[PDB]
Amino acid sequence: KDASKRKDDVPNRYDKPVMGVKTEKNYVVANAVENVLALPTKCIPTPMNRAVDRA
Amino acid sequence: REIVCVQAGQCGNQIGSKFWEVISDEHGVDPTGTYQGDSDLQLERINVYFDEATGGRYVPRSVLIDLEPGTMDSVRAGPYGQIFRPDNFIFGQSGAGNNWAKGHYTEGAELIDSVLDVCCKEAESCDCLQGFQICHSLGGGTGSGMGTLLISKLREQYPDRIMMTFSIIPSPKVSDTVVEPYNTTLSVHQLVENSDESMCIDNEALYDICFRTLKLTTPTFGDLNHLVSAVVSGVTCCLRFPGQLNSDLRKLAVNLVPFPRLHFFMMGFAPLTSRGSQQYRGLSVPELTQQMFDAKNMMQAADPRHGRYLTASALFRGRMSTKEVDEQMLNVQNKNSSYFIEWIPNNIKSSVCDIPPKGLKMAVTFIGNNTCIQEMFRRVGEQFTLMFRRKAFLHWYTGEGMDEMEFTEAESNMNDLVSEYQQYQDATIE
Amino acid sequence: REIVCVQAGQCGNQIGSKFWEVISDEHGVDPTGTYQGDSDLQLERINVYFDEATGGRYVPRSVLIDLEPGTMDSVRAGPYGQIFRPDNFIFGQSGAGNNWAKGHYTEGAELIDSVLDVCCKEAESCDCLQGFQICHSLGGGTGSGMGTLLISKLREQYPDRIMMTFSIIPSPKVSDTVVEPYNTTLSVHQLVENSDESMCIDNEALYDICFRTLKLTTPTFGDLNHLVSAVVSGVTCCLRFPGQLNSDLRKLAVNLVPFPRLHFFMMGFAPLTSRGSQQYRGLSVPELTQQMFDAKNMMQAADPRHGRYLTASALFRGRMSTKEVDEQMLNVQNKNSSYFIEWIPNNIKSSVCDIPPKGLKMAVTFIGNNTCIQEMFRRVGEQFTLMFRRKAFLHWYTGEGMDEMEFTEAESNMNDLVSEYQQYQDATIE
Amino acid sequence: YLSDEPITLYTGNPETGCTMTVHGKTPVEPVEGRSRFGRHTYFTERKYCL
Amino acid sequence: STIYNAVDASTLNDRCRTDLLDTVAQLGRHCETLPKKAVTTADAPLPSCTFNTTVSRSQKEINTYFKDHKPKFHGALRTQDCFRDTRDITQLSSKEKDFVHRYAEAKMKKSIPREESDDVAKKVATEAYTEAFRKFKGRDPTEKELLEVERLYFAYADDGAVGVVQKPHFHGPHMHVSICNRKYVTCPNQVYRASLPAVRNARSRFPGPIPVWTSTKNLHAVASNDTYRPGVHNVSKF
Amino acid sequence: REAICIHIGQAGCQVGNACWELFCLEHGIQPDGAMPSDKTIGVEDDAFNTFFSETGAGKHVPRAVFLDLEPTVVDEVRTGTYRQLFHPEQLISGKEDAANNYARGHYTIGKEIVDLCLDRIRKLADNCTGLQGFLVYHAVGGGTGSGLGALLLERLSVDYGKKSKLGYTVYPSPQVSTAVVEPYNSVLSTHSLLEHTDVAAMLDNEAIYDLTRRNLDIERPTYTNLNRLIGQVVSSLTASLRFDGALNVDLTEFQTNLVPYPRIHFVLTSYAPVISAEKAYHEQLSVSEISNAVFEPASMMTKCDPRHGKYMACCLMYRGDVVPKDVNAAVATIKTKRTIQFVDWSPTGFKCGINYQPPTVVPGGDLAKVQRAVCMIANSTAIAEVFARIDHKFDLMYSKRAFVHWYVGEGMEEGEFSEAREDLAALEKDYEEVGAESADMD
Amino acid sequence: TTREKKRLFMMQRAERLKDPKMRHMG
Ligand SMILES: Nc1nc2c(ncn2[C@@H]2O[C@H](COP(=O)(O)OP(=O)(O)OP(=O)(O)O)[C@@H](O)[C@H]2O)c(=O)[nH]1
Ligand SMILES: Nc1nc2c(ncn2[C@@H]2O[C@H](COP(=O)(O)OP(=O)(O)O)[C@@H](O)[C@H]2O)c(=O)[nH]1
Ligand SMILES: Nc1nc2c(ncn2[C@@H]2O[C@H](COP(=O)(O)OP(=O)(O)O)[C@@H](O)[C@H]2O)c(=O)[nH]1
Ligand SMILES: [Mg+2]
Repeated sequence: KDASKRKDDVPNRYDKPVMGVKTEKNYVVANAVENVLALPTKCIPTPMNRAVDRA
Repeated sequence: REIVCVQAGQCGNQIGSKFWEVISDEHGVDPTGTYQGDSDLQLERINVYFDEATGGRYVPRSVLIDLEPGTMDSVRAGPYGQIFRPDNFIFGQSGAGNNWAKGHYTEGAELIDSVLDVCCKEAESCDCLQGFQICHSLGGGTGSGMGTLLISKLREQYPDRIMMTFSIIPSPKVSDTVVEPYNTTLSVHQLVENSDESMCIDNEALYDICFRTLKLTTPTFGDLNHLVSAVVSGVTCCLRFPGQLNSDLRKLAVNLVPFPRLHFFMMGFAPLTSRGSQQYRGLSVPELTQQMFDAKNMMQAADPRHGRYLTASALFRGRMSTKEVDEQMLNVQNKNSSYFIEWIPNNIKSSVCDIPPKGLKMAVTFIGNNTCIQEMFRRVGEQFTLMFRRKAFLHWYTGEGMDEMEFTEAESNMNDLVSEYQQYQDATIE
Repeated sequence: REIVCVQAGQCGNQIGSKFWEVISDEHGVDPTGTYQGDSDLQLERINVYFDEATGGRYVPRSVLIDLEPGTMDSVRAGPYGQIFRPDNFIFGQSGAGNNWAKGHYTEGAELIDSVLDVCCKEAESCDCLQGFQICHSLGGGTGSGMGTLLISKLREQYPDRIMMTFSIIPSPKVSDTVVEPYNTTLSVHQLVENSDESMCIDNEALYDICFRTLKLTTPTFGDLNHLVSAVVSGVTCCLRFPGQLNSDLRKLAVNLVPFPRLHFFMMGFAPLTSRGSQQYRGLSVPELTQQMFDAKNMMQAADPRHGRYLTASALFRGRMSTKEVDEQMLNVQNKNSSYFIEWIPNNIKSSVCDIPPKGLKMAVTFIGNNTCIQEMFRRVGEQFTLMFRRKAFLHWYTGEGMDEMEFTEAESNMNDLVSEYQQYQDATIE
Repeated sequence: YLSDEPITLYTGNPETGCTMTVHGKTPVEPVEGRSRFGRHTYFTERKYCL
Repeated sequence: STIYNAVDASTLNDRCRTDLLDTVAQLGRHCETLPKKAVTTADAPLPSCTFNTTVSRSQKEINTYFKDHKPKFHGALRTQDCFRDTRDITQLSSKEKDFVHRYAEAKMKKSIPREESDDVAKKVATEAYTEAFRKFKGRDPTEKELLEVERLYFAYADDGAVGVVQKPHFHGPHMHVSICNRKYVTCPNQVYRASLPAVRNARSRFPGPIPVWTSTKNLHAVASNDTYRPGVHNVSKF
Repeated sequence: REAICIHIGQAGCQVGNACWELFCLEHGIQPDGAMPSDKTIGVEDDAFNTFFSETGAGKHVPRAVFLDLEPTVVDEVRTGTYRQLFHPEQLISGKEDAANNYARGHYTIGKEIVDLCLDRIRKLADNCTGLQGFLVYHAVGGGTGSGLGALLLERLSVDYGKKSKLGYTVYPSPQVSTAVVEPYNSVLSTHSLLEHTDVAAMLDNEAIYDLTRRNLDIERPTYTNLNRLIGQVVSSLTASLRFDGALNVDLTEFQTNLVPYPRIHFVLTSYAPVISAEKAYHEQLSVSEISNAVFEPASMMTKCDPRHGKYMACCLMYRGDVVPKDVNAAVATIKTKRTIQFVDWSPTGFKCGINYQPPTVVPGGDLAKVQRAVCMIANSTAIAEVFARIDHKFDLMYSKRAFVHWYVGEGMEEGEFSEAREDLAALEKDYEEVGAESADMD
Repeated sequence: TTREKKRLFMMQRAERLKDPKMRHMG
């Protein structure tokens, strides 16, 4: 006699997942503050150290 | 300044085939690969899209990827298919099954190393590399999963270059597949973090362009892919021909994106008119300017009348006066002040290029950054919430291995993108 | 500066046959032995591989050894077989039985004196002798046992010359024999003490070269032996033709080996491409260098990406600028800096020779000293430990006379070699 | 009626010669009695290779 | 022939012979010191018919050295950060923790207080954020607006100021393109510690169209796509 | 790129004769297995590969096994016209039938024959390189079809694992009947079909008789007509693998788009241009008209009315002269109708496919020749009503243990009746619950 | 002569195996 269970049972109509998650924030103020605190960066090569500066 | 192209999925490979036909025509390259052009202006920038193979031949710098080889035999069988390098075709054995998780996790990780090897082979050959250009649909399976995977890997390896995507998104009216909302939501979550600039196209907008403007009796997917190939080849024209006011993809990004998440744009191409009408209207800058802002000529379902323009760009091709361009953009800016975001004093950038596409006296391509794009994402989220509340087809994705929390992540990220656009729409000077 | 070659066993005899075909072609020697070449540059170094017999003919300085004459009748039946000196074929009357102890102690000592007599007769005839070159498999029976016996005797008799070996070792995936781990372990134990420089080849890596790169429809052992013959004939090219920056086997050894036990190297040859694809990509120094470091073009299953390069050498053949060679090798050293051992400031030696291999305008051969070779030895040692713990087949070896202590010594020596490679493979921030 | 090929958009008009060019086609066997829409996969699957 | 015989029979002077022999001995000792794999030994309870024989088979038988130099250069560029040192890559990021908290709050349908931590980096970042907010707007930030500290990445400037990295770079090697192309293993835009990512073996599959891969349990067994995928789990650091 | 067909019992072998007749005539393989080809390497096709393999002598042989417990039908195949097409090992026959007992087939007799069938299927699966499913044809009303079909599906499910198994099943008609013990065999069969099948298509002979009387003009139809219609449906579904097209559909796309939950896998099937030659003269056959035809309940091949339920998914396969814009206009018009209803959790209810090869015409056939056709497979809650009529007949007979002594004597516990009847009750409740609109907080 | 026969056999074998279908199932 086969007694295997291959397929899971269907969900109930009331079973619902957690959904509709929203974060609350003022994007204008947050973006302005992030732009104020930003650190500068450069894509040029870093200045090379001379051979004489060895300890 | 070289561009590398990536073509993914059936839609991407077909649009790519039409794009390389348009580019080969504009530079006078025979389908055997031999140069047969008639002016040095064609030859002097051929390097931008083609590499030179031995004894005259040119090969196009493009990578073709797909999960089932059915399309690859079709593109090799096409009229220009021979030009493509055989080693540049990458394919699997089993299909994507229209499933994002399968395309991203099981067959994606199997092929991704070979596509990155080909992309690195193409990138490291350039003397100076400009951004990548990718065409794919978001509703499919291998297009969405492997396109976003490859975009993530290329964004890790080349963060200082430009990342450009052309993307097809499912119509709310004519879907070919039931599980479109899941694939679209996960893909937009990946794109909003990874991309620098993204263009979105609705097939419904291309059908409305063909039927109302071109009055085609029996349009086919080849016509839609021809319109897309036309705009794609138009955006790069100032990179590869002389002009009175040069422009560049980086200059477009700097003028169009105010904040890094607001990088989704609308598209249009102006000189479109039916063969019966063509005898009745000569080309001129006022005609192009009136058509470029007409919503009939825009390639998305969202309409500008429900939003506001943050920024816009116009690239003109042809022998024409700069005074008419400047005065047209001034007149539209002064006369239409309600459609422009008020805390930016001038929203339109113009550019002029001397060389038009063959057989046309003049052309313009229009790129627009408008908040009405939020309406498309909200609509996709509605169809997702209808399907997700009831776990309608979730067992396929969970069987591949996804935790339900990924779906809540994608919903939260799309909702935050819609919220950010809505907040900047209703901002004020105070 | 004369080289003496030794080919042992069936694999060695077959590779030798293909090598002597390639060398006879490059110097224009007819299969009758008559010179039919078309430039004096061919004659001025013909002595390096051929001795001159009277009335024009040339005969090759090679010794053929095997335990069963089947292969010798096959090589005599081959297209160039007639060139070989009849007295140089030494053979017994019964096979090795795939047993290392049989090949080394019982039937080996009966014939070895006649082989040493022929090798001494050949060596003392040279006006100045360069190193020996030996081809054999480590997984076989007569190849492993008699090859290592002869290597030990020649190293005792000529300790000031160079000893170079090319060796094929059994795949864990594509094996022809069950007792391969014992023969491999004992042979590696003999080589690490006896050899000056050893190259290792996996048949699996050559099959992947043929199938992925060359797209051969029905590969045969002749193709595998051509790839090996190509690299072996390429390493000696600077010894026998003019060039802008000469190089030599001893100069390679001095630049490649930092410490005497770390003398196992990987090999590659760059211009490999299928007859259909060759029309789409021209050869160039950036392309050869990129393929040259690509692991797809390396002839072992271990991957360089799991280790770091201590040293590497590139030998270029062809008419080319020195600036492109220097700047390309600098660019590869700078771009992959994490894979190069940091306590050596520059890891690559370059060399340039004017005369390319026949049919190619330019070519490069690559020799690499990389710590990822430890993975191959670890895999062989693992299979040995599974078999040795259970005394799986030892009675054959013990019946020939071997002490088990020999097996424990060989295992300990290989384990110490793996440890020495493993310390240098990984970084140490401290 | 059992052997004639139906006139299609994808087969074109036989008595005028016009034929629209569309995606999704493959090379065609020239043998008599075979359909032109049979799949072709020699480029991507070299059959009986090893 | 052993190394001792060759050295004793050579033409070198005595001092060079002593130097060479000492070098060989030191290399041997350092090899002995290394971590290793234990030599295999036969099992004790091994069954019979392994020590037995057969009449025909019986008839067949015949019966310190590596000193460390770490030179330092005056005025070398700074290549480390406290914020970079505090973070780790194997654990959840701060944004992931924020999402987990928001997910729990949404599931339980009520607000849940956040845990309080005594990390000095959090305090420094909050002070810098409050100063920036007070400069931009006259008000002090509220508790709700102070949640922005978790979503951002912070770092020190060269002069000691506290800032935010807008666009972090990959912690592995990457490209900065200029008039020339260059590879940087480490760059100030990186957030986590520099590391070399693992890669998959190139020769994992069989040399052919058949679906055979190498096994994940050992180095010699093979596997196929039956009930599991062996091609996705072949990634390893070494 | 290939599919293997398993034919069980009388209905399954007779439907197999019609299927292989159609696939041979459509590809062009002659009755002796020969097919001329091109003499130059590289100019050749592969569409036959899905169903045929060629021998080194150039004979073609099909990827099928024929299984029966009585010899007569297989001996009829052995002596008919296609004698040389099939390999003789593929035609497997036992000595005696399962006598309408599911218990005799499952426990006593199929247990002897099942290992030869598994050995043949293994020999077929070893001669493949991209197998993507099994097609099974059987009737659940008879003893060997129910018992051996269940036992073989269980063994296949253990041996092959994830590989898909798609079944075409002739279920007992709601008032036309052929044997008294049909309810017991169908009830015991449905438990195995529930656990061991990925998609199950249900057929009733009474519907195909009604369809052949109403649409075709046949006064005295026979099983060959029904079998030719089934063969046309299978040819339409597998055409997407064999010929060029605008929108291809792999068999995994069917399962992904049509099955919402792993137990909800029973589907309805219909075919559009079933029309007589006389009607072809007076009827236009546009895309929208045949799309409207596929939704009429008079077009269905199972006796159920979909207006008593809600659709969850529809898959529409178009072959022939169709343009995607016309398919979109048709689907939008169907979506507009108020007599067609979808569950509110399935807003995007359709999957489309477009293939260029038009349907083939069979020499003795009764369908007209047409330039285009559409075929639909759809999942709907109305199927729960189909099981209830069999369960009522089971309750009527089981209240007095009318025939149970045969089953208990042949080796089965009486408990198996109650278990199966409770499983069908739970499947009916699952289809009622999944189809309920929306929900509430309390 | 043995060499002539061996060469002839090898040449005919190479001629036979050139077709992949014949190599597979001739
Ligand atoms: N459509 C159709 N139905 C058929 C055909 N042959 C039999 N049936 C039906 O299937 C049921 C009988 O099942 P059978 O196939 O005869 O049973 P079996 O597989 O032979 O089982 P055993 O009698 O034990 O050998 C009845 O409802 C028949 O009407 C056929 O060729 N076509
Ligand atoms: N515009 C356009 N859309 C296409 C084309 N091919 C397919 N599509 C659309 O893309 C979607 C199917 O996605 P597809 O490319 O098959 O996904 P994939 O299977 O992952 O490659 C559907 O909405 C099709 O209508 C094409 O050539 N052009
Ligand atoms: N590349 C190559 N490998 C060979 C050749 N002949 C044999 N082999 C391989 O070498 C191993 C057998 O070793 P073999 O040469 O027979 O050992 P021997 O009996 O001592 O000569 C197997 O892995 C064979 O596949 C050959 O001509 N070329
Ligand atoms: Mg019967």
